[PDB]
Formats: sequence, C-alpha cells, structure tokens
Amino acid sequence: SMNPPPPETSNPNKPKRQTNQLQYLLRVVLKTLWKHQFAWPFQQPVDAVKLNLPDYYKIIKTPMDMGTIKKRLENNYYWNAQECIQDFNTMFTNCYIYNKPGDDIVLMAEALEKLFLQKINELPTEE
Ligand SMILES: CC[C@@H]1C(=O)N(C)c2cnc(Nc3ccc(C(=O)NC4CCN(C)CC4)cc3OC)nc2N1C1CCCC1
Repeated sequence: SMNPPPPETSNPNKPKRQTNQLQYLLRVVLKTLWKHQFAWPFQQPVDAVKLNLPDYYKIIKTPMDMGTIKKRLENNYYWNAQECIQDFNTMFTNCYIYNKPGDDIVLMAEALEKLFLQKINELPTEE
C-alpha cells in the first residue's frame, strides 16, 4: 500500500540456455507445487492494497511468488537451477518473516516447502 510493480520476469539481454534441471524445475517442481491444496496464496504477488496490509512492503523488500517463478522459467530468465531455487526459498522466508509462527499461512508455506525440498532432492544430474 501502494503496491510495488511485480518482479522482473524477462530480460532479452540475458543469455539463455535450456537445461534438464531448469526443465525439471518448470515441468515438475513448479507444476507440483502449483497444484497443491495450499498453493493459492503463493500463486501471485501479495496484493497488500487489497489485503489492507500497508506494512507488507515496508518489511518485505524481496518479494517473490510462484506466478513470477513460472514466468521467469518460461522466459529463460535463469541461467542456473540455483537461481530458481533461491527464489522459491525467498518466497518461503518472506512468509516466515512477515507472519506469526504457527499461523495457517505459515503452515501452508511449510507444507509447500516440505514438498519442494522432496522434489529438489530428486533434481536430475546436469547433462
Ligand atoms: C500477506 C500476508 C500473508 C502471506 O504471507 N501471503 C503470501 C499471502 C498471500 N495471499 C493472501 N491472500 C488472501 C488472504 C486472505 C483472504 C481472505 O479472503 N480471508 C477471509 C477474510 C474473511 N474471513 C471471514 C475469511 C477469510 C484472501 C486472500 O487473497 C484473495 N494472504 C497472504 N497472507 C495472509 C493475509 C491474511 C492472513 C495471512
């Protein structure tokens, strides 16, 4: 309140490469998390105006969400799987910083994180 613009998702200046890890992150990791029962609050940027939380972007200076992550993968924005994994981690950490521990939103993030960590453990060897 006001809302910032959403995170950048494309840069045609950035070099691009398709790898088996980035593919997996899109087609497996993002897809499985997106479809989870608890995914819906994490599918787009926090609208702090709509939610009437004017402090949200006073506290969270590195917002991230799965809608942004989806687009960055589509746009070949990431050179490395680690860049993408960091964005997921940022999304979770933001939720943990902003919200009271144990609140339902935190439990929802925790569940998605547990699933994300399981999929990351199965990240294919770079080929
Ligand atoms: C930004 C803080 C935190 C967070 O970290 N994320 C990511 C977040 C992302 N998106 C949402 N979204 C919504 C949250 C609540 C509602 C909603 O309609 N709540 C009803 C209000 C009336 N009540 C009788 C029934 C419940 C709708 C939402 O989006 C349309 N909430 C989030 N929260 C929550 C904000 C309030 C709890 C914590």
